[PDB]
Amino acid sequence: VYLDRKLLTLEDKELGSGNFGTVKKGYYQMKVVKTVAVKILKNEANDPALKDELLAEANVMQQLDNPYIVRMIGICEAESWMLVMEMAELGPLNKYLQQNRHVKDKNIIELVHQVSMGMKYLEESNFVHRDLAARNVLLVTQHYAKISDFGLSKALRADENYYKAQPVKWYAPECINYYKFSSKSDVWSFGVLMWEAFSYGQKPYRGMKGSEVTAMLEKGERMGCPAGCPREMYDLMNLCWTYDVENRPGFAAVELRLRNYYYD
Ligand SMILES: NC(=O)c1cnc(N[C@@H]2CCCC[C@@H]2N)nc1Nc1cccc(-n2nccn2)c1
Repeated sequence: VYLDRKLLTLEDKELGSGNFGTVKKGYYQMKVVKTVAVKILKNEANDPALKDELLAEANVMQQLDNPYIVRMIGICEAESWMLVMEMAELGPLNKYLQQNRHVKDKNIIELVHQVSMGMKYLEESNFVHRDLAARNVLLVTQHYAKISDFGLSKALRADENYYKAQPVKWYAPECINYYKFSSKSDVWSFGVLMWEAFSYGQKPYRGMKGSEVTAMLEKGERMGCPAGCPREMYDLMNLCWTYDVENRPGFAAVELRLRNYYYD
């Protein structure tokens, strides 16, 4: 659970930042060092929401064990609170495609299929991600994607099929209208993730407010087919963007459709 700060090296130059604080690269001496990515809570982890958001992520990651989900090494309590994870060496999918416009359609299918296998496992484990987007898919290699950023993720109780709540562009209508998050709402987000990936990390619904996205979706309109996107992958996006939750496919159906297409 708890790691020795003296066994952790952090590089000065951040990989990036969020509201939570910074992401730093380093290594942890567990033998052989392990390259790590570290979320460091800003301001000595003063904010109890941040600490819960780290713990939440930490607690979710701890419970999850799957090749397409980022693994946690532990928590280090030093200059700040640090969530220490296995390093996804090539970084977030949206950034990598933005800077590598040459990646082939076939390579993108392989990666989004890997995401669908991680999500299928999440759905089987009755977890809802609630932040599934290209920025929260991390590349280990050019051909190995993992899902990360479980800060908003919820372990569903056995007596429930959705989380009722107290990134709208990635949210299904029932999330916006009824505050209901299910594996089916994650399928909708996976639709937007696919559009992002075939759009080489472009933002969805460019220049639109959330309320305008809601209005467009209510009129039955959908984002157009990305340049070079195979028709079968745009068909699957549109299937993920099924308005009616009951008729939207789950990740079992999504993973099977991506598997069959990819391996043929
Ligand atoms: N390797 C991990 O285990 C890891 C887990 N989670 C995250 N989460 C971050 C939060 C901030 C947005 C981006 C992402 N969703 N990043 C990770 N690594 C990583 C590796 C290279 C670059 C970056 N990077 N580039 C810009 C910012 N961060 C991150």
